[PDB]
Formats: sequence, structure tokens, C-alpha cells
Amino acid sequence: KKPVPIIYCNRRTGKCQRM
Amino acid sequence: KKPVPIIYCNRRTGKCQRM
Amino acid sequence: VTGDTDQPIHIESDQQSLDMQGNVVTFTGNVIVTQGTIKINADKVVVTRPGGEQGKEVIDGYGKPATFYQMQDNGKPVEGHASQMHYELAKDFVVLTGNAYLQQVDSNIKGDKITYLVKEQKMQAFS
Amino acid sequence: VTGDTDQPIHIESDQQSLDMQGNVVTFTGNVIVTQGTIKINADKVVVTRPGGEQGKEVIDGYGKPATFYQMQDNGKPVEGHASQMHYELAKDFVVLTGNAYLQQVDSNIKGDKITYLVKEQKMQAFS
Repeated sequence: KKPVPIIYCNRRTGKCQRM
Repeated sequence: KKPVPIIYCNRRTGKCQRM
Repeated sequence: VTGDTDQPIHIESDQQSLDMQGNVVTFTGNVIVTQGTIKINADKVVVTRPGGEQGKEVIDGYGKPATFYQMQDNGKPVEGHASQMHYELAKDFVVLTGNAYLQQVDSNIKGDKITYLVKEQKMQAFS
Repeated sequence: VTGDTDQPIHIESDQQSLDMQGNVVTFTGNVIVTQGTIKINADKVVVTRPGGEQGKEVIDGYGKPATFYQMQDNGKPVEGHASQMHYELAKDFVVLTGNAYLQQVDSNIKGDKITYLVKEQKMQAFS
């Protein structure tokens, strides 16, 4: 119905960011 | 009830032996 | 469940790499993709946003096998596995390809310790 | 199913350590224990025969998680996972400890390609 954000996290460092 | 055979096998050789 | 496809998508993996042009991201190493109650496990996941338009993203997962999970509104989970998972966000469905399997669960139990009886006796013979 | 616990127990693994007193065997690496339709998967399985007394063997499996499967007489499979699987042959039950989960499957299907809707369908009716 609408675009959803895509977030991924580096399992090593625990850092996440959009894409 | 009755005891059952326990058979284990080596995946590298295919050999099996009753425990 | 209703609303899963309105949820953000979360991806976790060991390794992550982007191509130079910037529209393809590859995840490898115990990849977990979640959206609401949807869960996909795979060894490698490729996420393509063709042409950079938000909402048209394509999620491709590969494993031996890759796995799929979602809870349904009727309360019964759905689980499956296949060599490939194909999920186009603009559509409302996923595609399982390669030795594909799908099941529905009607009962489950959780705890710190579960005891299950493995001996069944639907019939007995006396002689 | 009826008769499972009367079947031979078969164990496949990558490595096998035999304790030299002969009453303990330790299996590691993609271990698969099968008895009829019963199937246990674990990274490590220890089989102990306390006192050399047949029928009193104890099967302990460990994984992250280890998994369990059995077909029931009613045709519905049972599946579970836990950190540890404890199966005493003299007894009629298996014990799942640590993050224990158990479920029953009421429907399934196989194929080369399977599509599945991740959105719920809406009632189609018109007057």
C-alpha cells in the first residue's frame, strides 16, 4: 500500500542503517 | 519394552558397528 | 498477519556489500530478513531496488535450504523451505523455488522444559 | 507412530569418540539419530549405557538448536527444537530443555515452485 523502509544491521558491529 | 539395537555409522567410510 | 506488509524490513547478516552504481546490496552469512511476523533465513540475500524507486524493491534469498515463516490471522503459522526465496515488495506474495515445501501448524507449545510422549499404541496384540 | 520405539536406533555423524570402557560413545558433526519415524538432529550426541545394562541406554543431543521430528498415528507430524534433547530408551518420552518449542503440522505441500500470499485475502461478494 506504501513503500516501507529497509534497514540492515551488521551482526559483527551491531551498526544499522537505511537503504 | 525390549532393548533395541543401536547402530552408528561413519559418514566418511560408510562403515557401521553395533554399540 | 494483516499489516505485515506495512512494516519496515529488517536484515541482519555477517557480511554486507554494495555495488558501485548503488542499487544492489548483497548480504551473506546467516542472513535473517524480518517484516512483521514474516521471517526469511538464507545464506545469501540480494536486495535490488530497480531504478531507485521506493516500493519496487526485490528480495532474493538463497540457502540449502532457505526458510520462510509467517503467522496467519487465523492463528496458524506457515513455514516453508526451498533453495530460493523470491519476494517482490510490490506484489503480495513470495515464491519458493527448488525442492519447495510449505506447511501449516495447528498447535504448538513453548517452555523451558517440554516432555513429549513418543510411545503410541493404537493397537495391541496378545498371544 | 505405533511401533517406533521397537525399531533399531541408527546414528550418523562426522566424528565418533568411543570411550574405552565401552559404555559411552560421543558423536559430533551433523549427527542424525533415527528410530522409525523419530528423527533427532544435533551438533553433538552422547549415548550412555549405564552399567552395560542393555535397554537402559540414554541418548543426549545438543545443538543451537537441536531438532526433533516424529510422525503420529493420526498422520500429523510433530516437530520441535531445544538446546538439549534427552531420550531415555527405557522411558516412553523425550525431554526438550532450553528454549524448548514443540508443534504439530496439520497440512503441507511439496513442489518445484510454490507461491504463497503474505497478505490475507478479502471476501469476494457482490449483490
